[PDB]
Amino acid sequence: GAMNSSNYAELFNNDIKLFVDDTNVYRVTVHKTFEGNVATKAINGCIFTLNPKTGHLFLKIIHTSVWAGQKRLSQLAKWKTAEEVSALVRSLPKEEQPKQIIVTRKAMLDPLEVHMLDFPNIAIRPTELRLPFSAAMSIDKLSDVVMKATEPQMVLFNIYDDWLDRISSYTAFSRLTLLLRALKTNEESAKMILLSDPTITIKSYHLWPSFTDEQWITIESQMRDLILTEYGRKYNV
Amino acid sequence: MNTVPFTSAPIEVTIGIDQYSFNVKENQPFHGIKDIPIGHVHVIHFQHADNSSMRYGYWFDCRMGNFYIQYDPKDGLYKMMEERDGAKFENIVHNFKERQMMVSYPKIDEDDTWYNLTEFVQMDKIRKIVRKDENQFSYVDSSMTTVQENELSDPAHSLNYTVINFKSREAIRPGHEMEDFLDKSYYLNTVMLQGIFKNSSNYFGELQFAFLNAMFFGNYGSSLQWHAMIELICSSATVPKHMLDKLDEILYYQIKTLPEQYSDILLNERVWNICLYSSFQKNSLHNTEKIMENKYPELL
Ligand SMILES: COCCCNc1cc(Cl)ncn1
Ligand SMILES: COCCCNc1cc(Cl)ncn1
Repeated sequence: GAMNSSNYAELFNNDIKLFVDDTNVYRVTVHKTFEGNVATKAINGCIFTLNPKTGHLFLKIIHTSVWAGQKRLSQLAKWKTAEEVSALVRSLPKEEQPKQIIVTRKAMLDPLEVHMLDFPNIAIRPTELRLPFSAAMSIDKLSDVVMKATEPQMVLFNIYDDWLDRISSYTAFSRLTLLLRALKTNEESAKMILLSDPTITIKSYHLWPSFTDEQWITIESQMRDLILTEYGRKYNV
Repeated sequence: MNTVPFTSAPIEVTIGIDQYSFNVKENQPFHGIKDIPIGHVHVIHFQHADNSSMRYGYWFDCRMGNFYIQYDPKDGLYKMMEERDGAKFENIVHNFKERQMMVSYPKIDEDDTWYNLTEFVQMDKIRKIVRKDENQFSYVDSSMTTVQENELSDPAHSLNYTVINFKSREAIRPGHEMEDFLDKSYYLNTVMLQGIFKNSSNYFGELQFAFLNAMFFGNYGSSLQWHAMIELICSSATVPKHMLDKLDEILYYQIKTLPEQYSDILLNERVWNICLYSSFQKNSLHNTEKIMENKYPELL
């Protein structure tokens, strides 16, 4: 059924599973028209499909052309997401296909279930966790590939960089969700924390800086503070 | 006008004949029901005084044989039987009516209620849904499950209704996933109407049969079937105009006949609000919407 704090370690067992987040699939800027009405302009988006055990991120870039001439785009976006996830699963060897797909928003359940009727053995599950994957477009290299795309495209990343050489996938996921929660709560501050020091760089084949173990502890503490901070600035506590 | 005679009434029982019902006391001088209209299917149903558990009954058509009711003290129920000896059936029945121990089917001459509830029901089709081929009448009770309930346990004692499942490969064409799920016209018109039922008459017959089993026996799987068949039409953008007009009439008479005190358990709030207020056909069921809003405004 639903995924929550009580069955949290299930994410890191050896049953292949994927999270799917559709928040950034249909993205718009809202603007005034010459006549003083309001219109939207779509911008490129992405499906965020993540194996939490390995860090493999299947980033399907959603080019604005997929919306041309379509109606009810917020509804279509959920079905397009389900279509692309279904296509991804069908593209994988049987032994790489997921046994469960966990959607971050309940509105994705029926679209994905319908697209996956061919796969009765793949469980389609919601979650009660409030995961901060909407902030993926605050990762500069992911945002860059999305905004530069001129056509539909899938790009594979490891969102954990090389962390799994040194830490477990439980700890890597905890770090990732802390980083993304901070970027969602105060993007500028979070990014200043991450890049304030110019002697720690991001390797060409990585998303995050090459922090030592001790530096990650400091970074992690600064993100907790930021989140607690903003929570005061927000509620005046 | 036909007759369903009784051997006797050894146990106290509430007897239903179509939408009518009456009480018979233990060992009361009762020889059955007379003046049953020819031309309609009928249902004779039972609820024992000592165990209101298990409503049960028999669908029958008097044109298809001579039927009588006999209490079985071993199996503990009133059983429908066929008298093949027509002469002997005729011979036994005459004595009871000179003696006046039968209740008369009490049809008001203004009253088309039963016709309106059974317009599309066929006794030979009911035998296809309720499989017991050696009898011309069909037994149904409160506990019988449907084939779809047995997929989600005795097969011989099941209600074989047409399986309807909106998240099924039958309902959804590859490459039209969003289209077919949000507009069920393909599933209604091609899969179900053209493919399984053959015509809307057959579709209405099962829908009417499902409602009556829900109402008369509290049969939960039948209620599920009735609502699924409504929802499949209301969730289709493309429905023949004559089907929508007939569905409105069908549902109007069902809602009209429903006991006021059973509406809570026999009507699915989600389906009716969706059908009347959100669906493609939200503006197409004028008679049903009016009776629903005036009789069960709570549900909505
Ligand atoms: C055991 O009954 C002996 C006759 C069976 N045939 C019947 C019974 C009745 Cl009620 N009415 C007509 N035919
Ligand atoms: C599995 O059912 C498919 C046939 C249903 N057609 C019917 C059912 C009834 Cl009661 N009356 C008329 N037609």
